[PDB]
Amino acid sequence: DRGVSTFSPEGRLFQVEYSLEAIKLGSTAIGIATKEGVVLGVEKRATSPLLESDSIEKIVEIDRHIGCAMSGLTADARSMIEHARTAAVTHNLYYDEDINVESLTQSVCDLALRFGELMSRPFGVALLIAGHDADDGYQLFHAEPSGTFYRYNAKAIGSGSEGAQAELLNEWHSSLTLKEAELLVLKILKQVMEEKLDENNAQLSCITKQDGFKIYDNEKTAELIKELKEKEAAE
Amino acid sequence: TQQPIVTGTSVISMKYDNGVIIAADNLGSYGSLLRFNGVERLIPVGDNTVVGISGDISDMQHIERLLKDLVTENAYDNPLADAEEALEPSYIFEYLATVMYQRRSKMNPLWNAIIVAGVQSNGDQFLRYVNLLGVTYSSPTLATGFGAHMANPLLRKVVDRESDIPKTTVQVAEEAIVNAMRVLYYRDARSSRNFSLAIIDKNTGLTFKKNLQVENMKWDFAKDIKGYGTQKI
Amino acid sequence: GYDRALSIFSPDGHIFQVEYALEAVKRGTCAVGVKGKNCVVLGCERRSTLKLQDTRITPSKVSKIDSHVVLSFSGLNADSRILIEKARVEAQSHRLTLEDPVTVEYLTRYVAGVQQRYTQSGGVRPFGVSTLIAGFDPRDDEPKLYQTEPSGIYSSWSAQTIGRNSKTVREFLEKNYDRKEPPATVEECVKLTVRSLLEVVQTGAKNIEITVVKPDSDIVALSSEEINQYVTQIEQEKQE
Amino acid sequence: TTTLAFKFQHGVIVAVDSRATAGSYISSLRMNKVIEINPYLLGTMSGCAADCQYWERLLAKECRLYYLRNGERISVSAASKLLSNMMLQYRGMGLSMGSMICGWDKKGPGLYYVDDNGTRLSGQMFSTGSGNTYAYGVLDSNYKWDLSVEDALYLGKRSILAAAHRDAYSGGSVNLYHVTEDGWIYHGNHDVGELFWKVKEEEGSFNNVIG
Amino acid sequence: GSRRYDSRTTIFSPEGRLYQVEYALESISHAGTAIGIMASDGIVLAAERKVTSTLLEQDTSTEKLYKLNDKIAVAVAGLTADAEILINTARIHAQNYLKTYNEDIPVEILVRRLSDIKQGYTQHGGLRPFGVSFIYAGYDDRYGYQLYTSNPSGNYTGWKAISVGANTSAAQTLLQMDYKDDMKVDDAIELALKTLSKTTDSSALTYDRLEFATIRKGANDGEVYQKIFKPQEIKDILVKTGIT
Amino acid sequence: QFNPYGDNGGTILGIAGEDFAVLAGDTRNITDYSINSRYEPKVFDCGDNIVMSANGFAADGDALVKRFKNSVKWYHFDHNDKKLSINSAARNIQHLLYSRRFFPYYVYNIIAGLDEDGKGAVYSFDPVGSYQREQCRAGGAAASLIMPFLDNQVNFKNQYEPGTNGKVKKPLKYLSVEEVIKLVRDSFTSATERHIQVGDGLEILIVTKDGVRKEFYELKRD
Amino acid sequence: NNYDGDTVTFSPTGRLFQVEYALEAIKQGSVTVGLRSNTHAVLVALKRNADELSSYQKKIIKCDEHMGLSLAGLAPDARVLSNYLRQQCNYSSLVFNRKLAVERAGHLLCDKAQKNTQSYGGRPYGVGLLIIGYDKSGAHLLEFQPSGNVTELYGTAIGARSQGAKTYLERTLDTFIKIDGNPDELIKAGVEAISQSLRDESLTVDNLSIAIVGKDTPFTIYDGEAVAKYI
Amino acid sequence: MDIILGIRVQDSVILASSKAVTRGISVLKDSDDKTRQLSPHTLMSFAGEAGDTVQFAEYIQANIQLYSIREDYELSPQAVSSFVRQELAKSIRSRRPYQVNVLIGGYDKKKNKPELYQIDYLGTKVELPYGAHGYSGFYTFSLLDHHYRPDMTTEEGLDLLKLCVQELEKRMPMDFKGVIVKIVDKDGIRQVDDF
Ligand SMILES: *[C@@](C)(CO)[C@](*)(O)[C@H](Cc1ccccc1)NC(=O)[C@H](Cc1ccc(OC)cc1)NC(=O)[C@H](C)NC(=O)C1=CC2=CCC=CC2=C1C
Ligand SMILES: [Mg+2]
Repeated sequence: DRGVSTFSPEGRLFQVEYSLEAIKLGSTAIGIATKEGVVLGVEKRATSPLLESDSIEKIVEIDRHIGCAMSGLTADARSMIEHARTAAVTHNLYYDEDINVESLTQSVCDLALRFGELMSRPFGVALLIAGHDADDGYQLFHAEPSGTFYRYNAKAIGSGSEGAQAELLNEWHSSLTLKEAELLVLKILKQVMEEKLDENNAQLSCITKQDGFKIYDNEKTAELIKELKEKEAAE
Repeated sequence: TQQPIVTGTSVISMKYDNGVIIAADNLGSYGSLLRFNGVERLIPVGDNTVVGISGDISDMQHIERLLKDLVTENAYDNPLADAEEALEPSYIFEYLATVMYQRRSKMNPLWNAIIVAGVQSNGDQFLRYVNLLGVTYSSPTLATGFGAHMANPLLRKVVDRESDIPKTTVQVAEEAIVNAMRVLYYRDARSSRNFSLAIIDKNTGLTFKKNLQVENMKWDFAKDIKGYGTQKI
Repeated sequence: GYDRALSIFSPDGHIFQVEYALEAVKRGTCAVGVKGKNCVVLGCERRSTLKLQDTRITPSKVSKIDSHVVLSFSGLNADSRILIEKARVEAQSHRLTLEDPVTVEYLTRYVAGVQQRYTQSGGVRPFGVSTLIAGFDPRDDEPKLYQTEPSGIYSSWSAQTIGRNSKTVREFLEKNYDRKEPPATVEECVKLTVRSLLEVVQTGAKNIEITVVKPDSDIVALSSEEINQYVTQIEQEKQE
Repeated sequence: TTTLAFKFQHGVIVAVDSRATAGSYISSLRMNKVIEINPYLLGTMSGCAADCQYWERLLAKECRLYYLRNGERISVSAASKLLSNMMLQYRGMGLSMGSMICGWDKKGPGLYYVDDNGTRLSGQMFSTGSGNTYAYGVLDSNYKWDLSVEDALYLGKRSILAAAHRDAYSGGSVNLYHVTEDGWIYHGNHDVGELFWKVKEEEGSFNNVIG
Repeated sequence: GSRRYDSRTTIFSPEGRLYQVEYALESISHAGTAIGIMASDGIVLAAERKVTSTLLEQDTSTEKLYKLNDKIAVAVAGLTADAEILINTARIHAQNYLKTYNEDIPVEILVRRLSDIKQGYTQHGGLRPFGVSFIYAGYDDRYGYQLYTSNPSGNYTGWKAISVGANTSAAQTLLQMDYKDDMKVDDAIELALKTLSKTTDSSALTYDRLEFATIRKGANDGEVYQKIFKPQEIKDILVKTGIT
Repeated sequence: QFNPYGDNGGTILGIAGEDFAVLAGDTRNITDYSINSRYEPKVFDCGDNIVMSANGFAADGDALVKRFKNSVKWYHFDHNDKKLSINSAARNIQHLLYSRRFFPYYVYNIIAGLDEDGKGAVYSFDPVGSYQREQCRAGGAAASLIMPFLDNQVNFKNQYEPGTNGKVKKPLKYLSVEEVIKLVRDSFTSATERHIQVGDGLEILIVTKDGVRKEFYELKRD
Repeated sequence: NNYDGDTVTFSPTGRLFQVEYALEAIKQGSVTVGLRSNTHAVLVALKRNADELSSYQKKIIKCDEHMGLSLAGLAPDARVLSNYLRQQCNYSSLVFNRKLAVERAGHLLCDKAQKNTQSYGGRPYGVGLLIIGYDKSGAHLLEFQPSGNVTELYGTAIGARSQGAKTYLERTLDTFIKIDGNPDELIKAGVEAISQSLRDESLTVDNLSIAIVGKDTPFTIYDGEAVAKYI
Repeated sequence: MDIILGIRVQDSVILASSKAVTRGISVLKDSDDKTRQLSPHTLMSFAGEAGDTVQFAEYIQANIQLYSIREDYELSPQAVSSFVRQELAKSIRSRRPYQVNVLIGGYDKKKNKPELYQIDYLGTKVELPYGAHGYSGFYTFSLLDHHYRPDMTTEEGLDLLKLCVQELEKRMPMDFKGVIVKIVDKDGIRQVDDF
């Protein structure tokens, strides 16, 4: 056939490029970074009404100061999360401190290119890693299966990404509040989702310095959806 | 873990104003038997370093080969091997010190005590000790085995501290080393009359003296000594 | 060792070997899982192409992983034994290191992790098996029902079916199963499970297996006659 | 050392001394022999200080990972067992550790004794170290389930004092802890020199000593 | 490199089948028919040797029926060489169980072990599967008399009566017709031979073209005897049942 | 039989001030009754405003310092030039020591610097990695000579206020850098008098927010 | 064509296509410039962003106090290679108490990249590196290609549109080599060199990345408002 | 640990095991249960070096429970005792052997018979009507030799066991803090809460 670590004539790794196509098929995940915190939101996308939607866990805690959202082949993410959690806690063991968000992200990305003929293929999932540390403050990273990671003020991944990213281009500014960011994620999720957005098929979360990483209740999100509807009807 | 078989005794050394001196006798002992009388225990590395070794001779010969190989390896893909990127005394020492400590950590030591004497690029004097345990130290004077007990006291009368080094000439330093070697011949039962001496100067370079002998020895007073107390005849 | 990467991405972003493993599941006999208010029922199809079978000794479709958790499947039979064995070992290993039995969610997560590992490991092919894992957590009266699949994704279900003609029985369950009021009793839960299989099975004789799991390690398999009574009552109400 | 811990109606008391010795030389006057694994978990230290610190700080890593994986606090029973299994890997290698894993979980308050041999014991009351015999004397005669938080804190404090006095390898100060269902609560560092004289006068005990 | 020449023996087809398993089954369909029939008082194993010669030494020959232990035997259909590899492994597993628990291995446990080995060759290793299908005839004190079959897929099932190898479709129909639950060994012997006599590709069924075995409680009091039939004994049972 | 360990003597001393910290040690290196060197540095500036000294078996001490210095280097590489705090360094050293739980670094280790609030800090280790933050600590050959003196003259132990007769303690007033250096010099001068492995010289490293400063003082050479 | 499936296959004209394809990844990468005098050595790198919300990917990596590099191509491969250099620089210090020569560092990178071009299963590195440093023989600049070829130069540039900066340096050769004891003027020449490779976009405050090493100057990186001086 | 006794009567097996656990010179616990249920009708008591005892017992327990689930069937006491013996015989030539002595009491539901097996740390197995480990047999076997009948009731077996414990309490130098008694019969395993 052909090697798994083969370069294309354009200078790209075939397998890495193909894994990016799998991520485009995944459910939407959005992250917005502000000076009051970072918000993470996802589309749950249940395949059937009999599937209990609260069991869909696409937002995940890595540490008290680091959260993570996923998009693509979500089964691949479990070992990445396991490594991330281990790295975060192991550093706390060795250095008696919280680990930097960038350093955590870098540790996750070091797994990415460990494939060949190590694992047999790259990961088929992208991660939005959001967190806070004392040195660089509130941060949002986009971790790909290429091993590359970019920091973002705001970022969308998944099937509705380029449409959402264009929207985030216009809406984001450096003075956004946390409440404003929450509504903004809900707004853009509602825009790119197939089914009608509600508290059961979408999920919010945030990371603040005070309270740390929190996944929002369905009752809490429902109120933010109702607040969104009214403010859009206001003009 | 082993025991030393064929052994070499004291190696002594000191700093002076423009460089360093090092010396060691030419004997290879087999316990109390003075088996081998033509053993060179000072080994030059380039024209700026001399490594003096005491202890097990088979391990000495091993180290001698590591050094010979080190020079070979440094020349590889190195246009400045006889100039800027030549081996320094500090490089050679740290290498040996690394090996000695690793070997003791595997419980299979090189049963030696080594003194690396040389002059650096910037003209600074280098003199440092290392042994089978990987223990390292530096001082204006350094000596191994018996030399530590007998030679250091004599050499420290010349250079007692760092500020005495510029005041010490090469003639004075050599004189002190040669006297120390005579004292060791009087008092060390595993020493020999024949020895080698090396001077590494920042101006005149490396001078390697072989086939030296202890001379001007005092024995005449022995004729008057009779018995062990009460005997007169 | 044999290191060849068998599960790989294709230009369109698909892992064909994982998708072809789902086709093996589609070929497998139908399995269904329904959870009531205080129980979970696991139904399983037995294809009647094989008669002269010895039903005493033939491997049953539902397998106990521990005293409080069961596992049924659809797909390659030989593959399912490997997952079941690994699951059973992990169940005893968890009891041994943590002093509590596994939660149904944990056991599912482990089995799904095994399936995932076989999609990005060299020299191996994915498991041609999807599973339904059901039971009750220790000292808990809330029913648990989970599904896994070759890719390694897993999720919880109020009711779910897998295997051949699972599209049809899922259609039935989606219109018949009310979340606000689930099957209150064991009878209602079994009746709904048999009804759902009768949409696909053919004859209601030895083709339907039912296994009821209640809280506190109360697991029993219904017999032919007991199931046959459900089959009789359903069709007599249907003649109207 | 002397350490103790006991369950009672209002949770569990944990009291330790603070002395560290290197032979007959008192190397440390004030050493922390309690580890704060999590808000609801404590660990005592007796034996080799290095072994106690390393392995219990490593247990806290494993307990934290448990919370991340399961979204739920580890039980005292499970925590104690992880630690005993660590000791079992270095079976006969020369580790010296004697600890009590104290906490509150879903079964209520929990207390487990764990040592370098791999021994893991559940119980209401334990005491470890060179002065454990002196502490057990006070504990056994005065312990009740019906103790008040104030009286229980004193009992553990007084029990360490008894040992600090008689045992030459116990002393320095007393560190107190009280574990509730809202977590552990530190009840201060108490110098034995000052505490001894105070208790002597107020209680009337230690009559044989002059002051 | 070496990838160029790799057949990839452990992959799915687009339809979700294992290529090599399916082709191995095709191989087995050309092998001599083997039949197993379970009765209330014993089990019968009958099998047809493939186009033999007059110069073949039959009395010292064994290609179909093999002994795993005193309680369990197997009939083979496929590559004999492949079967012997597996048979020797099974014999060892039985002895390991006996050494460990001091009890004879239950039939199903032995069957599952062999079937798990076959399964392994279909999922990992990159090697071709074993081109063998077994009929297991055995007894233990839990389930009594038992018949099982396993194939290259590693899947196994229990049976009252079953055939493997050539013409199983025809053979299974004939067995399904004449088999009854209250049947006895002597009757099952007759059924097995009659079925082979009708499904055989040969002109006539003779003693030299057959291997035969029974597992009976027809052993003095509560115990089980294995009988591998000799050439002369197969010749006698053929006359008794009225085939020759 | 081969003995992989040795004793190079020496003695070290760390004292934590209110906004500073000192780590002192003699410069004498010995084996048995011989002097190897009268000036062999033992206290090192390890970077990030941290000073360190591993006293006991010099070969193991030099290796540990070398490895920690290396650990600081890789901490910068791996974590975007972040400053290694004194508490983080301490925990890192614990793990370096425990790597050899079954073939220990035969050294008593002390480090000194400033905590993240700018206050003075001293951390003390045993050979197998037990550590703890302290205000005052002497280590090595003459540790038992010096510590009691520091209990008395730094923490005012057994000292009470005149007139009250044991009722009121001496209040714990803070010490200046000039006052600390006096106590350090007297500690080593006293140790030199009664311990044969202590002498020749005294090198003190002082740590403040401004950086790391050195001071050297002669000791008796007998 | 038929001979580009793996790195273990020569074409009929003696070419290694997988290596050539890895070389192509460098050309797609953002431009970076290297140049030196007798006292100092400078790296200048144009950083690239994903979009306006994203950060600008870092291009320069520190290897030791006296050595570092800039990258162009697959960033993860640069991390692997720079990590290797860090270890080799570090092995030289710990064992020999010797700062690793820049020339020897190049020889080590060459040999590491080569092994990936001759063996089955692996792949070539997909990144180009510009290594600067100051050792016992003064200032140095190296160019690394993942074919294995390492070249010591006075100045150079790699990445997209790198030919413009390379021509400029070829003209300015006699001028910038003489810039001794003046770090700011040497950086100016580097900033003016990389400017010859720009189209549409210009050098902004979070776009530009500069690094320097010299006689009494440790390897330091300048980003953010620290490079506003040179815009 | 110290004392573990066992007696097989007409229709059951009775195991008695001491409650004490000692570290150094102090008795840490006086209510320790030195036993594990391997299966519903099989019980194993144990005594030996600290730590090893429980690990080994729990390791055996896990293996038998795994077998039970896999086959949906309870192994005979004889089969279990043979498995345990093999693990110990395997262990004795290991780098670091497990220093554990056991008694296995079980009721064979097939044969409808109680069975008692005694196995020491070397892997020395013997089926007995009554057994013990360590020094316990030195004091008790004389009484059992005298009073034991195979047709004894469970109540008679407990009375004879009380007599054995009374003799141990009189002539043993060590205080073992009484015993926990458990009965194994057709109906399963139960503990005698008053003894
Ligand atoms: C009580 C004081 C009994 O002596 C009590 O057990 C304390 C407990 C404790 C717990 C947590 C922190 C501090 C103290 N035990 C000690 O202080 C302990 C007693 C002990 C000493 C030595 C060993 O063997 C190593 C076991 C127990 N003391 C120490 O751990 C002291 C700090 N260790 C050493 O002095 C020591 C010297 C030494 C030389 C070479 C290798 C290791 C060495 C150690 C640990
Ligand atoms: Mg002195």
